[PDB]
Amino acid sequence: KAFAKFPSSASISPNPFTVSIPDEQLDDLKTLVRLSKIAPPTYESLQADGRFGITSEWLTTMREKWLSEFDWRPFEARLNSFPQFTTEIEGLTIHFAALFSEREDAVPIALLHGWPGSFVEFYPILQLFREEYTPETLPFHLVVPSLPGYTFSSGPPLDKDFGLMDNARVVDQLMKDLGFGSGYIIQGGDIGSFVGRLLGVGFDACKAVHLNLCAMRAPPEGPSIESLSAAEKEGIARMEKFMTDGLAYAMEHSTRPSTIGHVLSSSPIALLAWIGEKYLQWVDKPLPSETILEMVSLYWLTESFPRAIHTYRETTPMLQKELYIHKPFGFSFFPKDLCPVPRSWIATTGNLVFFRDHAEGGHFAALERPRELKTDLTAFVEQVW
Amino acid sequence: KAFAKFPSSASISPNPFTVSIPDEQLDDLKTLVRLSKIAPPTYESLQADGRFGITSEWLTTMREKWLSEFDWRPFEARLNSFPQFTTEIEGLTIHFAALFSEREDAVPIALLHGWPGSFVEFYPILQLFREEYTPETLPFHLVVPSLPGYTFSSGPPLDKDFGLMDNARVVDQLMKDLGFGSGYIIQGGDIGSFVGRLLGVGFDACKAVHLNLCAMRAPPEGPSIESLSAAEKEGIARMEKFMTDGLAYAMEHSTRPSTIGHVLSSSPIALLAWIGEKYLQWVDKPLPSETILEMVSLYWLTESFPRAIHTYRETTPMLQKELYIHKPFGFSFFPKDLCPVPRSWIATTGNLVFFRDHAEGGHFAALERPRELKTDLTAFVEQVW
Repeated sequence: KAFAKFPSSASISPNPFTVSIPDEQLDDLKTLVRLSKIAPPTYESLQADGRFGITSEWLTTMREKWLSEFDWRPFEARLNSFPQFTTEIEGLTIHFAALFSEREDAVPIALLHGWPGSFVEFYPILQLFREEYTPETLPFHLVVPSLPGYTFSSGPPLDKDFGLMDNARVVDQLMKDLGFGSGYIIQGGDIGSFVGRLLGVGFDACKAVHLNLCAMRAPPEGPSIESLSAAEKEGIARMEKFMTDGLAYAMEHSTRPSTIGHVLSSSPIALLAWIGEKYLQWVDKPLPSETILEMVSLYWLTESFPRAIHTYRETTPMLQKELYIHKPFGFSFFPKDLCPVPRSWIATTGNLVFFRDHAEGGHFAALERPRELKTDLTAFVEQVW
Repeated sequence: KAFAKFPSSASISPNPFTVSIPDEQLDDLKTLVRLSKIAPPTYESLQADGRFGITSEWLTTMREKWLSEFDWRPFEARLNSFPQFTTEIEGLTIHFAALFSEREDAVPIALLHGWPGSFVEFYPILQLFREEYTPETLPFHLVVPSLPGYTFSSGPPLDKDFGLMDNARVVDQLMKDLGFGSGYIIQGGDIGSFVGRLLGVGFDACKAVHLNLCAMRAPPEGPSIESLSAAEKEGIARMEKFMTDGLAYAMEHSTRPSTIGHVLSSSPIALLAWIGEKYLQWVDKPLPSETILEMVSLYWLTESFPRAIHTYRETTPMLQKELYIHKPFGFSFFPKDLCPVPRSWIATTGNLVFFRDHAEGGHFAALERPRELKTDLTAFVEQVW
């Protein structure tokens, strides 16, 4: 119950949430993993560098671990180690984890995840704050919502389209319900960075934004590639490779969400192969295999995939004009992220007053480099709030 | 045994082939279809027009038919109704169906399938020839090979890359082995049209080529879009939509063949959803549901998918120069095919001496309009041989 008390200005009632997956669901997951088949070996699946996707060796090993080493209960207990709640917004059940401070002057911050992530991606950071502060000394209110369509949050709606602006509207309303209408800051990566930009652009309660992803093309009337250094050019090269050789998954999410939704819902191995590839290719240092199995099992048990990809038709079909962030804007650069563009480019998309360049780390910053992201966010808030 | 005798000039021995899937394999297929799960309904899967891919209604209905109405034996008997053989080429087992004439002057023709097709796509055409001729009067030798990686043909190799040129080399060698080194003609659609073009371009034994697909962009120094009619422009519009909204599947096949190969090998429902979408969207008039189930079951039982997509990295990463077809070139235009470009454009890619424009029909011409494709091919051969 420590860090679980709602701010005095919150207008909603606390509805504590606990993850409790029935044994039957875990048994059926195991059964389906066991019955699932693996593709026959091919030239492509035998390439150790995995330039064609996951290897047969990796998938075979993971399937075996999922059946003999994997245990959901310990992970579930970990999920339940932090305060969690649910509240209804526009008919949707919105789940969120949080660490609330008892300090009246604490700065409200919403940490937004992306795909194939979830609220759990921020647990390592919440853990650091919990180890370093007490409810009476915590400088911030940390809210980690599950975006519509992800894990324990329901939706999106079945009778109407839902996009990035709708996601932004839900996040802003949640913060207002928790009593942060006078102001809050947003931290976002992946899809959360798209939502975060929209919040910084059109929602007044959002006072500042810190992102670790700025997907963009060469600026209009700004710095050209020829004005960039060797290191910055290597980054642009990596971005071009991602946009040409690494975006197929996104194009399928965007153009045929119904088909891929059904494909990945049919077998847990299908889901593991598709999402696992990203947990393997988007990081700097390899993640523990059990971490990947936990994340995939979480998506499977909550039927997240088919509901979460609705935003791809908008992120994967301006930044200097209509979507320019006029409010204090901060950025944390990790070299192995998907689109490592230079500071000069990011600076054209908003009032960039804070920039931190890191030597290591990939796409899942909160998971890979929690100390660095936490440290960066703290410095940003202290500077602009 | 009618139409099964090899030409007198064949250098290889006939190895009759028969399809015989063990009951156990059929039982496991049924079991996996039953245990497979379907995605929860979403806004996207409830769209009747299916602009986002297959609908929940369709997949649910097909799964039910697969379990209660589908019977493999009758289809298998149909597969075995025509002469089939296997032969080894470069270490690969190459399967092929055929109707051999007893006439010494019969024109050798190889009919090449594509993805998600197979040799069976040409059975309706072989059926028409068998009903209209006897071995003594058949004017052509009709060879329908299974390209490397498809159904009963093995490969591609596990220790080296394999591409379109390799496929062309195998087809040319097969025809030579059957004794057609003095000359043969090729008919091709989909991937078969890419292989067919390469055969017309660099293999001397190939005397002429007839295609029903000519994937291309606006010609270099040739006819512009402004020089096209209203009908032709509508065709170009359909091609642009396919290239922008309908190519995601190909981009995944091209960039991450290992991942998607494993994804679709995990469950028969995953395979049905992915391939079924194409059998639904690429045709003019809807195909019988049982036909789709038969084709998908064939791919499943032969583990075709992961092995067949190797060519996408080359078809989905010139036509006026290096790949220009100097030999007699013919084309059959079906309005609902994937890339319906105008005759003026196709004419820039080869010595086009034959063109047939049809009012109806889609991508699977051999399946959809067998009478038309057969007659077009016959007219072409008579004109250029």
